[PDB]
Amino acid sequence: VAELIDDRYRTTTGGFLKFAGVEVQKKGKAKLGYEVVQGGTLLWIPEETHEVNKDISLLLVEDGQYVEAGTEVVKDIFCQNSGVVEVTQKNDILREVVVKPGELLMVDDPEAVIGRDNTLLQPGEELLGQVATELRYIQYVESPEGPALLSRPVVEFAVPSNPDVPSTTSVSQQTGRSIQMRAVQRLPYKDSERVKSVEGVELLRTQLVLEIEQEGEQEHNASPLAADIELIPDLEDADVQRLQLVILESLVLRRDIAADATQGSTQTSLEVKDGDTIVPGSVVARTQILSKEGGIVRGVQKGSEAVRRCLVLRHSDMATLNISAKPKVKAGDLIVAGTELAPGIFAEESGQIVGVKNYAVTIRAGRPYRVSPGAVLQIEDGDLVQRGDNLVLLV
Amino acid sequence: EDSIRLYLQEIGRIRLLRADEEIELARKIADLLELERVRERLSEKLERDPRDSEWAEAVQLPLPAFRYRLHIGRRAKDKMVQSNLRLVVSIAKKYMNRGLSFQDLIQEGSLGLIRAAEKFDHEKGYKFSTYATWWIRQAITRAIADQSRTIRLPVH
Repeated sequence: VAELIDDRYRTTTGGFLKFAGVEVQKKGKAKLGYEVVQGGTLLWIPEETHEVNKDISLLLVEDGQYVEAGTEVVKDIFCQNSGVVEVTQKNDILREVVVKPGELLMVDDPEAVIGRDNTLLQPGEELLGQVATELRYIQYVESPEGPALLSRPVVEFAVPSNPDVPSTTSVSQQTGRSIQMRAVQRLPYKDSERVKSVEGVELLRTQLVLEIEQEGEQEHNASPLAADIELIPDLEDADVQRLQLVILESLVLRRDIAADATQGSTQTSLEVKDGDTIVPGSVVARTQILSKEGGIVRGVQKGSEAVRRCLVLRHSDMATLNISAKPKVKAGDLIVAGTELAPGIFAEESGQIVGVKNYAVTIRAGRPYRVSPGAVLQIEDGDLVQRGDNLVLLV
Repeated sequence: EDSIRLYLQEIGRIRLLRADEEIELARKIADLLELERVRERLSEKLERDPRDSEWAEAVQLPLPAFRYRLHIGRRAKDKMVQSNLRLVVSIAKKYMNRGLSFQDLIQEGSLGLIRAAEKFDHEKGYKFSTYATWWIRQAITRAIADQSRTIRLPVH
């Protein structure tokens, strides 16, 4: 979400963090992902750091005797050193050399603090008589060739959690959909780490992660998907961005104007009101439809229209005519032109007469396509065919 | 049958190293290198080549340990030229389109690689990445210019 600055609890140029007492776990993320619990408590030995494979070939820059805290060039390399510096032959060559931030120091009769050293020592605790200033990391191992303590200045750091959030209301629809704040602070590592020479500025970040909790669906479905979004509202009197954590289901419909003869046409409404739990429980759309004529609509499957087949009739769609024969004839019969049909008389139709009744027939078209024994058919009764749709084939 | 890849796979299956790792080398390589030019000195003075035994070096050595020393000394280079492999292809490939032929290049480099691979001095510290690649380039250019044209013209 959001990234916080702070130059505080940031370190100077690398260093060890021989801190005392914040709490945050290994947590998966004793790494990045921090719920930085509790800290007044984070003290550092920001150091210089210069770690390089090459031989043992070049500079006896050194510890036991420190060398220039100041700007030498070691093994054909520098530092804006702050201190007393250590080699790492471990390799018949070496790999690494660390200026040690800080004053060198000065001793001898080594038992004294070599006896009394392993701790990072304290202001006003003296040396051996020689008072101090910060919780002085003294050298846990008094400097070699005899003569020096070590005192890389140490600065200790705090946090409890979250500085104030300004006139803000993290919010969603929030009827379980839990879109809401959380200041994710941050700190890269621990006591037992010595860092490398620039800054580990981050040891408290506040990124922000703004979670979306609950597992309900009607409102808040997409647990790993129901994702934030951000516009620029509250940009008037309080133009200062709020910052929406808004998440979504912003669906669609089609045309709403795609009116057609056969195609059930299209008329239509919303339900909206901008700014409601999607206006609660919300029946959205419409699509009202034409018919290629106004007449009896049979061949229907009570329910929706997953099929595209429904009558709409008339005395011709369900054909009808005059019988010059009597108030005569019977129900429903699938005429082929000229059978015994104005009885005595004969005429055109193919399909359902439904009756013949002032001589008012009701004599539909429905075409025999007399088939053969043997088809590899297509379709059905009542399946109001669609124009040209490829009905039964016979192999 | 990619050929380029058919070799590219495999080189993959030899794995890259680091200065320190390539330092044990350097010494060994030199340890073998110079040793031979004994072998040549003794050559040139006499019989044209020591090229007998422990006297195939004028030097003193328990003979079996000689051949051994030789092995490790040069094995370093072999376990180095190949150890690199990639990067040279990143170079040669630039001339795979320039001319010659991806494979054709590769070799050439290789040649170089060698030469560098040994003319090379871990005392100046900075990695071969700022020196091996030199020799390569060289090698190469001297190939699409040395041929790839079927009428050799003054490369100058």
